[PDB]
Amino acid sequence: GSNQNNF
Ligand SMILES: [Zn+2]
Repeated sequence: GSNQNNF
């Protein structure tokens, strides 16, 4: 899967 982190 692809991952995104929006800190
Ligand atoms: Zn993955």
